[PDB]
Order: sequence, then structure tokens, then C-alpha cells
Amino acid sequence: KTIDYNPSVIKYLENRIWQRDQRDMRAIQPDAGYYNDLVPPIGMLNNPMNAVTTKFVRTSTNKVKCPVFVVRWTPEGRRLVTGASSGEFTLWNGLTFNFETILQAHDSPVRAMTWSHNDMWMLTADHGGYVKYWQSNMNNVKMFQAHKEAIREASFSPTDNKFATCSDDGTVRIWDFLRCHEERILRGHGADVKCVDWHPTKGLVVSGSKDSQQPIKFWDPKTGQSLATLHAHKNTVMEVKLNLNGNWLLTASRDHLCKLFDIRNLKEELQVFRGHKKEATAVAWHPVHEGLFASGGSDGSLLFWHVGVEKEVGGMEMAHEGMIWSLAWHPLGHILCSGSNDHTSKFWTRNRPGDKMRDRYNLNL
Amino acid sequence: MYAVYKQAHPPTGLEFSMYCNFFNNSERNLVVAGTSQLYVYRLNRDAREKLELAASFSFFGNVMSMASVQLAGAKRDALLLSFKDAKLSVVEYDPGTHDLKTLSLHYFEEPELRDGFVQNVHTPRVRVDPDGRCAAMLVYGTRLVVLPFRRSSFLPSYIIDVRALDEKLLNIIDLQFLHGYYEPTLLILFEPNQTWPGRVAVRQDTCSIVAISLNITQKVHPVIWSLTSLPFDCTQALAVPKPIGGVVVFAVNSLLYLNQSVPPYGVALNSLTTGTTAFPLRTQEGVRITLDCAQATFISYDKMVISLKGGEIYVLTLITDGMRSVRAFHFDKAAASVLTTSMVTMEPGYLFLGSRLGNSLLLKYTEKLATYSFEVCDSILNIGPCANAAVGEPAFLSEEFQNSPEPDLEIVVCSGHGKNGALSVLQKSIRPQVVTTFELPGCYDMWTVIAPRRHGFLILSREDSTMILQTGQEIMELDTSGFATQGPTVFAGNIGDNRYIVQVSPLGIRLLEGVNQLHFIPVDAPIVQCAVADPYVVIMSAEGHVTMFLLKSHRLALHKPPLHHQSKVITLCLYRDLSGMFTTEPTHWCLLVRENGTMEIYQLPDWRLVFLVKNFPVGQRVLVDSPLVKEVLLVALGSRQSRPYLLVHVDQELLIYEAFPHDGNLKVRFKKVPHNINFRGRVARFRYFEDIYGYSGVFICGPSPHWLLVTGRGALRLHPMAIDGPVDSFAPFHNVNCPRGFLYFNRQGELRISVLPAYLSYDAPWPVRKIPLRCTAHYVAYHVESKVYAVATSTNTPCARIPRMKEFETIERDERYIHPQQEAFSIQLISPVSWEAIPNARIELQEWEHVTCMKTVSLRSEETVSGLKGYVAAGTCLMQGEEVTCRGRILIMDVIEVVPEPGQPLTKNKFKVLYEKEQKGPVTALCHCNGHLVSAIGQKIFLWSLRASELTGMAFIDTQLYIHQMISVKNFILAADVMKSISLLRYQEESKTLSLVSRDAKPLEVYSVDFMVDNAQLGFLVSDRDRNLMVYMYLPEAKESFGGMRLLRRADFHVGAHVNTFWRTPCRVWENKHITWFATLDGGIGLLLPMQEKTYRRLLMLQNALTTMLPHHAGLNPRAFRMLHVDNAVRNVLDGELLNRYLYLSTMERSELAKKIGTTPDIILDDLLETDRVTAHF
Amino acid sequence: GMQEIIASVDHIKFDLEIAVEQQLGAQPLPFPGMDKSGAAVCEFFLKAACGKGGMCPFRH
Ligand SMILES: [Zn+2]
Repeated sequence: KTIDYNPSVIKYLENRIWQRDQRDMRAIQPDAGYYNDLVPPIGMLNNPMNAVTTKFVRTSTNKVKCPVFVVRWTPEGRRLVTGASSGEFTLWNGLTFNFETILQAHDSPVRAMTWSHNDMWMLTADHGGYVKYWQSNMNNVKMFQAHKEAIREASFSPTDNKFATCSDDGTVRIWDFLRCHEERILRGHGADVKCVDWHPTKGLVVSGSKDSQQPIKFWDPKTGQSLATLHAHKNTVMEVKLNLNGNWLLTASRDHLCKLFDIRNLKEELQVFRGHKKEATAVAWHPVHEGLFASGGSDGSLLFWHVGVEKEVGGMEMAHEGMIWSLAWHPLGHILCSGSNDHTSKFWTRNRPGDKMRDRYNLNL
Repeated sequence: MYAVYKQAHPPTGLEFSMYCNFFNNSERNLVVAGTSQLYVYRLNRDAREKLELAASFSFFGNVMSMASVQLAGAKRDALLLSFKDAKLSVVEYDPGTHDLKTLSLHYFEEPELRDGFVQNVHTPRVRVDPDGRCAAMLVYGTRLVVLPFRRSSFLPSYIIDVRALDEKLLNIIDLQFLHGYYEPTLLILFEPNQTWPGRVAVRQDTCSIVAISLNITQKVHPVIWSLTSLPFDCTQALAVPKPIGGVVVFAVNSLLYLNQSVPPYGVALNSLTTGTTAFPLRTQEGVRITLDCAQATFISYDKMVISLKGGEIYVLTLITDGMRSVRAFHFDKAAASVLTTSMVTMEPGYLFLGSRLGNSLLLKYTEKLATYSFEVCDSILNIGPCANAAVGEPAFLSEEFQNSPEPDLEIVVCSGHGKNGALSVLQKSIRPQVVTTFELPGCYDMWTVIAPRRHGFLILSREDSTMILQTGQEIMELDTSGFATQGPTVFAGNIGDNRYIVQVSPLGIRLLEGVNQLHFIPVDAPIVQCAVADPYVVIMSAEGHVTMFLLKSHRLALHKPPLHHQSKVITLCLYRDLSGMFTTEPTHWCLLVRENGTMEIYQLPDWRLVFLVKNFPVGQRVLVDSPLVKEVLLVALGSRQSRPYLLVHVDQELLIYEAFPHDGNLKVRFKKVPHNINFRGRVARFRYFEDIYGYSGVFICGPSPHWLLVTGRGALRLHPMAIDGPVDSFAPFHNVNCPRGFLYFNRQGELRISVLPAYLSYDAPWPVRKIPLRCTAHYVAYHVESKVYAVATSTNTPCARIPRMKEFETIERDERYIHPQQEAFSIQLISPVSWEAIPNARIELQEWEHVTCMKTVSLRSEETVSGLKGYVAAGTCLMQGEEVTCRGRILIMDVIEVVPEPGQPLTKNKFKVLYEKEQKGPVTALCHCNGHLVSAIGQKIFLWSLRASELTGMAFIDTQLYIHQMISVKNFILAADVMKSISLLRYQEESKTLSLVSRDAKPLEVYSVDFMVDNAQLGFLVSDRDRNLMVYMYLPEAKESFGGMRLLRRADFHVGAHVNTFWRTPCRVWENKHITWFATLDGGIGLLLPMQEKTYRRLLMLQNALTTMLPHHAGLNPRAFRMLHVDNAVRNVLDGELLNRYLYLSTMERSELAKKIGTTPDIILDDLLETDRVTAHF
Repeated sequence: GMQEIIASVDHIKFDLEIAVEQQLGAQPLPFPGMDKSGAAVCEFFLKAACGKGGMCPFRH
């Protein structure tokens, strides 16, 4: 089975010539015969609902059958890498999602994995507190211990020269990528820090911890001084994700709530995303659509939201049979992957026009 | 590094159309707009019907929506234009200036109105109340700006957040003001819970309508009427006029009529509604159509004209009852027409179809036998989306010009789309077709007369003698008497009604009947200039004396013009007015320029002063009633001589003034016409001609000869003619051997008998021949060794099978089923000799193969003495849905020469396919590199060597998501990704290694890429979806590029149009520079010329001065428009369209601006004119 | 047309082409064992004028 994005790109390129934008785009009928009229999400910018990937594609699982903590796409979408509890990276093809290669990367569960803004480096942390450097060809070039306890998430700077790490020691540490030398140590979280995010352009660090008194803190990486404390959630903020527009902070937490904040004005909340029956654990902004994002849950629910809409624009309550750890969007934005605690990773694509959505993830047959 | 942008060809596409009172409230005009271009047309009932251009304006910003309104006691309709992001400009025509006057510009570009969404996807949509009580502009998709109008003409505007409006109006598909309401009622068609086709099984009835009553005074907007269960595929709404009222909502598969009181009425236009809509829809009988992308307008009440996708025209009838309640729909299929983007109803019976995809058509409808029939009355030329452009050598050039050292080139453009797809041949300059050549040294001036329609004599003037050539079946020197051949001649022409001939000499004036001479009265300073128009003939001496001669029945009478000599007359002009613009049947006027710089126009029979300009030579922008001008010509052009034009020669500058009406003084005013014509025995430079190949116009002689043509369309055309160098004298020539041709002297004393080429049309901004293809033109490639054009074309066929992974299932549906369109591709061969397609030279692609790229590539060959061989390469992709692995083919085609088939000369050229094999992935891009074929197959870029009939791979490299465009120069390949920007590659022949030198790390959705060639600097010109031009440089020593791994943005420019094709030509300083040419997707052609640093700095100070101290159309900011992505920038590209405003300024205003910017007008003019001169190709 | 003949560049020497030949701004390859990937063949190493060995950012 295959999800080949090339026909969509070719159709978009042809339509790109004579259509000014989607207002000139000819409508696709909800019929199975209009297969070659589909375009990637970049084509339908006025309708983000196309990228609500509630169509199941493939369940990708390892032979070890162990929980999957982080899934990431190769920056050009050629491959997908999963970080598992066995400290291994499994690579899956971006078109025919088959197993390609496996390697014992870390000695402890892979909790963090991120690619540099330039498509040259993949930084991965693990449960033992080490940080590893990776080449596009999955070659390890450097290894050092950043924290004495588990590192949860790492984020890169726009120029990829500096990166931040969050650990269970309650400290966020800024590092120099070339030197592997820590420059600042950020303190103020009383409990384990579970998520860290670097501002897309500006020099800002947003962090989320288990400390109820200091749930979210904003940092100044160059000076090392905390800028603000955000009393967003009352229970274990799990995710902090700044949108690439540099204005929105997206926070998932154990309090069954996902929240959106304007980092310029943190007095109030822009939006609260209710609809998770259980704890909200994962989240991922859409690469193409600004306001669209997908969130995961501890019961296995995988929901879709858009900024400005009260209720979910879609979702699958039984997407996984376990807590969803990581959500990764394909660079083109037409395939969504989900790493869950149920020892499996699943690929979700856009629903083909003319489908009677009576499958187990949408309805009952 | 530094460069200047110049627009070679203006955009032709049209996107908005309306029929409003542009000039006055006594006549309504067709106001159309495209991308930064606004046109105002008139409807001419005598020509047959033809659209006459009345005005044209350019903006520093693309129009996003256009509308009109009559505000309060106004003499004409105001125009409401919206520009990207949030700008609303209210522009009104200025009768006293013949220009656009800005009434107000409203800015709504605040971060708080954007709600954190940096990427704007909602164009500002301006709507007007039918009653003219307010105007609404939907801003960012969530803010509704209400601009009230007083019933000083405007009221303070307020912004309504549609999200906090009773309900939550999200998305918003369309919004229209409704008829028949006491207060402005705006009907918003929106989608609170958006869905898309594909997720309909879980969400079907998502669209809704809400009618909000806008209270202007109290700023309250309550909801008065609402529906919630409309079909998801609603696309647009149309307010039905007052007698019926309500709203007609267009859905993709259905048509709905909705009103406040009656229950909703809707019908299903096809069987596709079943299972995708729960709305109650009747089955409309006999109709299988789709209303997804359709333009509609109300020709009258209860009847609608709808233009569908595919161009089909339908007449929709609202069948009602005695209570005006719609109960049924009647659909009548009229004749098909052009793919339109806008529609508007002119005077009843006429319907204009604005189009940016093919030529815009003006239609006429008549009731047949209810039903209507449509006929085409006019057609506005539109070189549509320029998907690709090919440069090639014209097939026919004169043997006289064969040895010219500047190459002769033409541009072939893949324009239009679908049924309107075509090939456009574009040439900037006119190339004469020389019949025979005469070498006649010593003749500096010519005149051609009509002997008792055909020209019978050719009068040539020497320094001390005169040559008379009698023209007929043979041209022989006339040595017989009758003509004054013993001295030079000042002027020779036809007097009366082409029955007599008048010949002017410095000694006197004589009347001539053919070879016979009637009488010769001496005239006494020697005569230096004479003007002849009707019996009235005026004579000017060397000292400014003016003498007038009248043809009194026939004999030339003497009449002394009463003129007080305050200042010496330096030049004269006569003009016959046939169109009654010179109001205060034929009437006669004399244009006169004095030494003190005052232009005076007199009524010729009585010599009464009617017009006066206080400071004429300075070149004022607008001439109103009350140095060293060398020549003036006042002529009426257009249909039935409708457009009076004034051409002025002064101090190496050309002044063109377009006469426009403005109310015992002459009720006419002149407006300067922008142009780029450089002027850097009294011989007249301006030669008026009628009927050269059917065209009326004026020829301008000098260093830069030009053709000034104005047809019945009313648009001024200026075509250069420099293939033969400067032209000294010019004359029309109608002969048996030279039918409707012309006649001119080259600067070498040679005389050309030449005619205009027939295959081109000169009624366009560029001489163009548009070849209809009836299918979509994708790529065009020119072959040099065969001198032919290869074109990849696709046509739409109904889809009947669905590939599955390989099996195909036949689409079995109902009879009312709309089959999807399937494209079938073919490669055509076009002969430039006769632009018809070559028979039996057509290659058909496979069933689902799509031509993603087709290029002409030079590859190594041993048979050719040179290294390269120059084939044509094509790359294809089998589009069979996302569920099937896409793979492609490489097609290497050679055009050979064979014996022509009898009776078919074009059959000499035929394809020879050398390579056609299946690739290991989709072939998405192609180019050549040192004789090696470079192909982007899948997510890798390969390099092949063509030997025998098999491609051997040499080197490959991994690349980005999808490489669509790819160009190379000197083993440096520049590859562009669809959304991950550009990458620079290097090929080393010795090691056979393909390596990545640098790439742009930041994401960018690239349209096409080229190179910017300087003396030693190599740039990378990039075009993006945001309509911007970026120049990237490889600067390893720069700090921003960490190790030479980041391409640095060094020049930035926002061209208001998308660019998909590029080409480069050498300069016509400028030692090793190449102009980067590009054709936009809006039908325009632009260039980007590299420039020196000091020249750039001086012209940048000039540009800043022009931006600051000069008012602009619609109040837009030229600097803000050219800023990148505003609707980290490096402003290193200048705006030639803005820099051209210095040429349009008067000599005075130029002097003060040069004083302000601390330089001199002569230096600024030299720089600007050098930029103009080096780019005079095609 | 046929750009290569109407607009010839073979007589033009580009500063960009000089940079790749002389390897301007060739920073030493970091993280010994980086193994690189898309690096070009080192021109200096061909003529035995490459000071960096194994540490060079280009193929040898
Ligand atoms: Zn080296």
C-alpha cells in the first residue's frame, strides 16, 4: 500500500499556473472518480480541514514490541524515525511505510529527538541524561552527558548554534552545539521539567514542569534570567510548542486541557481546547496550516483542532489503545504519524473523496 | 548584487468587471481591472460593435476587489478598490486632469485585527449596498469594515468582528448585500464547522446564511434571518433584484433559492448530491452541470446568465407565481464561450465576459424564435498565464538585415488554458519586409503623392536638385517637365481630394495635376516648413513669417494670416478634426509654437486664438488653456479619426499629449502620455500615415524610429524599428509591387521598398500572433538545427476508470453523473514559417502521463563538429492517484529533415525519437550540464550521458521533497524545491561527483529560478508564491553564510505577479552583463537588469525622491508595494516603473528634484536612458 | 534563441566559480568522524596541496 504525494504536487503545479489561488480552484466532488484532482495542503490554504488525517494507512510496529516515545520525520520527508523505550531508532519509508533499517542508538529510552533547522543534524536525548548528535545518514558523531537525570525534550535555535534541554532535575540548560559546552543553567522549577521549546526566531525559551506553583516559565537564554511565570495548568504541563508564526504558545497538560497563549500577552488565555476524556499528552502544529494542530491523549484519542474553533474539527477516540507520546507531521503536511504507549506507531492520511467513513476509527460498520 | 526591474510588457489578464458611471452620470462605462492594471472601455456601435479604450491606469499594488458607488450629489461613480492585506482606496475620475483622483485611502493593517495569523489567506472583499447606504469590506476573513456614506462625502468607518456577532461566523464563503430592505442587510454565507470533500461522510450540512441588519447610526447589527443546514459545497451567493428578492446560493452540485419568509427551494443539478447532502433538493430535469467555479450575473429579474467551468453559458430562469415566489428553475444552454473570471451586463443585449484565461469576449444576446442566442461582438487580446516561454529566431528576415550583428529573436509563449490555450508569438520591434532596394545618395527628404488610391509619384529632395520618380508597374525617374527639379523641395503633398498635387520650394508654391503644372506663384525669408491639410495650406519661412494658401475652385489663393508678432513663430502644424472633440462637418485648426515657449492653437479659416500654453517646452504633465521646440504634429487617430494626439520635438526629447475633452475657448485639454522613446533642409521626424497594412498611425524618425499606432481599440501602441538603424525620412507607399507598404531612407543613403509583415498584429502592446490550440499549452521548446518549436499540449477527456494497486475499475454511476476530467498529453511540432502545426509530427503520450517538463538541451555528440547537438528532452509522470506509485519517463526527441510529402511543404520536419524509456521514479525536472542531461527523478537528481540511444548515469545526489524547476550554468546546477527553497549544485567532470555547494535554509515555495549574470558576480533569481523576486549569492567569506553552506539573500523585490518562466539576453559598463527576462502569470513581461553600485545609489536617491514627493494612483506607496512579503529585506532592486516617473516629469520638476537629491537632470536622464537602451531586444 | 548561444557566458569568469576552486571559507570539518555526505572532491588534495588530512570538509 502506498501514499504517493507526487501526483498531488504535479496537479498543484499545473493548477498553480492558471489559478490565482484556491478561489479559482475547481471543486473536488465527493466521488471516488476524482482521484487526480487532489492537491497537497499547500494548495488548499483556505480549507485546513483537508489535513484532518482521520484515514488510517498503516500500523508500524517493531519486532521488540516496546513503547514508542518520539517519532520524527526526516526533514525532506524521505524517512520517519521512531524513538523507542529500547533506545533504538527504526526508520520507515515516507511513501511505502515499510521497515528500512534499525540501530541501537541509545542505552536508555529515547525521550527527545529533533532535527536542526538546517537539514544536517538530528539531536536526540535519552533517559540516562546523554545527548547524541546524528548525521542525515544516521551516523553518530558526538556523545556527551548533558544531565544527571532523564532529559525530556530538546529544542534548537534558529541558527542551530545553541540548543536547550529539559530534565527531571528541574533545570533547563543551554548548550553550544559545536562545543557541547553548557552556557547557562536555568532554575525555578521545583519538580521534573517535562517539556522545553525554543522560540522560532526570537531568543526565548518556554518550559513546562510538574511544579504546580511554577507550571510554565519563560527564559532568556543569553542572560539566563527568567522572564515570566505562566500559571496555565494545575497539573503537569506535558507539552509546550511555539507556532512558527512566533505568536502562539500551545500547552498540553494532565488536567485534560490544551491551551493556547499569545506570548506577547500572557495575562489571559486565547483558547482552551476541551474534548479529551483523559490526560492530554502529545500535540503537533501543522507545518502548512498555521492554526491547525493535532493533539494526543492518554486514552489513545487523537484529536484535531483549529485556532478560533471551540470544538474539535475532527478526531479519533480510539486511534491508539494506549497513551500517545509523540505526534509528527509529514513536511508536506498530508501524513500524520503518532507514537503511542501501545507499542505501535500509526500513519494517518487525508480522507479520500467519496469514502463512506465507516471504518473503526470514524464510525461503525 | 544591485539591479533594476523594468516592465517590458504590461499584464493582459482581467479579473474584475463592472458597468458604472466612470466619467459622468450620462453614460456608463465598462470598468475592468486585472493585476495592478485598470482599464475603462466604451462601447462603439459603429466600427459592428467594438470596445474602445477610454482610459487606463496603473497601480503600485494588485487589485483584490473592485466596486462602484454613487455617493451624494456626485457627477460620476466612485471606485472602491481593495489591495492585499487590508487597504481600501476610493478613487474617482478627475475630468480636469484625465487621471484618477483619490478620495480616501483606508488602512486596516493592524496586528490586533489579524488575531495572531501572520499568513493572510483572505483577500479583502468589498461589497456595496444596492441603495448606496454603506460599503462592507471583509478584512482577514474575520473583520467586517463598514464604510457609511452620507445620505466630506464619507462617514467614520467602524470594524465589526464577525466572531462576536450573535452566532460565530467562521470562514465565510461569500457575502452580498440584499435588495428590498429598509436598512443595509448583508447576507453572509459562512461555514461555522468547516469540512472538505473527503470527510463528508461525517459532516455534510455545514454551510449557513445569516442576514444582519447594519444600523449605521447606532452601530448595532442584529441578526434578522438565518438558515443552518445548507450543503457543504456552497460557493457563492447572488442577491436577486427587488421584484423577486431573496438570495440565490450557488453550490457545486446544487442550486438554492432562499428568502426571508418562504421555505427554502433547491434543486440537484447532478446525481452527486445523493449521500452528500440532507437538504431537500428536487431533481432538475435535463440538466447535468456544475456550479463550482462559475460566474453569474442578472441580465434582468427572474433571469440569470451563468458561465460555467469549461466556458458553457446557461440562462437560468426563476419561474415564479403571481406572488413573486420562486417555485421552479429553468435552464437553457446557450453557446459556449471563453473561460471567464468575471461577468457584467452592459447596455441591454450586451454581456462582457472578463477573462484572465484567453481573450476577454464582448457578447451580444437576442431572444430567439424566453431563450437567447449569443454572438461574439468584440475580443480583447489576452496573452494569458505565461506558463513557459521560448526564444527563437524569426523565419523571415530581409536579406538587407541578414548581416546585422545584433541577433533577431522572437518570444513564443505558452498562454491561455484549456479551450483558450494558445501559442503567442511576441516581437518587441517591427522588422520591415523589403521588396527592393534603391541606392539614391544625396536625397535627404521624401514625399509620396496620389496621382489621378495608388501612389503615382515619389518626390525626392537633394541639396540643389529634385528627383521625381513615377511609381507604377515600374519605377522610373521622371525627367519630363511639370515638376521643379532645378532646386530642393520643402514639401510635396496632395491637395483637394487627392486630385491635385502641391509641391513646395524655397522659391515659391506651385499646383500640379499629375505630371501637368497648373500655375506657380512665387513666395517671398526662404521657406523652411510647409503644412498642408484640406484647401488650407500654411507656409512658414526661416524668420518665422507665416503665409496661408487656400485652394479656391481649382487654384491656390492667397490669404495673409492675421497674427500679431509678440514672439517669433518657430514651428507650425495643421490639423483636420473629424471627431468633434475640438468643439469650441470638418473643422480646421492650426497648432503654433512661438519663440517665447507658448503654444497657440488657432481656428484655421479665421485665425482665432482658442488654446494657449504659457510654458510649453518644459513638458508639463497636463496642458491647460492660458526650449527650442523643433517640430509639432497634431493628428487624430483611432476609429474615424477619434483620438487627437500631439507629438512634440524639443531638446532631444519627445512629448506625446493625448487630447481629452474638458469644458470662445477650445474645450480640449492635453494629457502627457508616458513613453520610452529617446531622441538622443528641415526634415520632419513625425510622418503621419493611413492604411499601412490597414493601420493608421504616425512614424517617428530619428536615432530610435518608432511606430505610433492607434486603431479602433483606442489603445496607443509604440513599436520600435531599429533593425536598420536610424531613419531619416519616411513615407507611405501603396503600389502594385508594394501593396499598402511604406518607404524610408536608411542612414547609408539606401531606399527601402518595404511592407509590414502580415502574420503579426500590431494592435497589441507588442506585435503578436496568437495561435489557438484548442487545448492547454504547457511547455514550448525551440529547436535551432531544425528551426521549429516543440510544444507539449494536453486536452481534457472524461475519466471512465479508476486505477487501483494494477487494476482499473470502470466508473459505473447514474445518468446525471459529472465525469471527472482526465488530461491526455501530446507533443506538437510548430513551424515558424506558417505557424500552423506540422502534420504527422505529433507524438501522443500515454493515457495518464503528464508532461512535467520539456526542454531543449545541448548534449555531446561525435557527428557534430561542435561538442553539442541540441536535442529536445521531455519528462513525464503517470498521475494515477496517491494510492499508486508515481513513475515517469524520459523522452529525448530529435527533429530531423526529410523529403516533404507532395503538396505539404511543412512535412519536411519530423520528430525522431532516440530515447523513450521508463525511469525509476517520477521525472519532475530537466536541464543540461556541459552536454550531460540532468534529471530530477523522485527525491534524487541524476546526471546522464547520451550515447547511441541509451542514457548512462554518471552522478547523482539526494535532494529535497520535490524538485520542479532546475537550471544550470558552467557545471553549476540550480535546483528549486516546491516548498523547501533553492539549492546550488556543482558537477566535477573529472571525478564524476555531484555535490551541494549551498542552499537556502529558510523555507520558500519557489515558482521558478534563473541566474543573474554580472561582470563577475553570479546571482540566483528566485520567484516565490508570495510574488517576490529574490537574488541569492554564494558568499563563503561572509559571516552570515557560516561556511558557504547558506545562500545569502542579497537583493529583494516584490513583483506584483507570479513568475514561472525565465530567459536571459546579453546587453544591447554592460561588458559582461545579461538581462534576466521573465514572463508573469498575469500576461506581463518584465526584466531585471544588473547595474553598477554608484549608478544604483544615485538612482536609489532618485527613487526615494519619487516615492516621497510624487502623488500616486489610489494613494498607494510605491516603496511599500515593492517591499518583500509585507502583504530582513534587502532593497537592492530598483523599480523602473517608478523610475520612469522621472521621464514623465517636466523639465522644471526634474530640475528641482535633481537639486533636492544633489545631482543633475542630465546625469539622471543619461542613466535612465542607458538602462532603457541596453534592454531594447526582441 | 537557445540561451547558450545568444547569451554566452564562457568568456565570463565568475567570482563564484573562483570560490569553489580555491575553496574559500572552507571551515574544518567538525566532530571528527562526521563522515560528511554531499562534500565535493578536494581539488587541493589532487595536486597535493591540502594541509587538512581527514579533518578537511571535502572528499580526498
Ligand atoms: Zn582537502
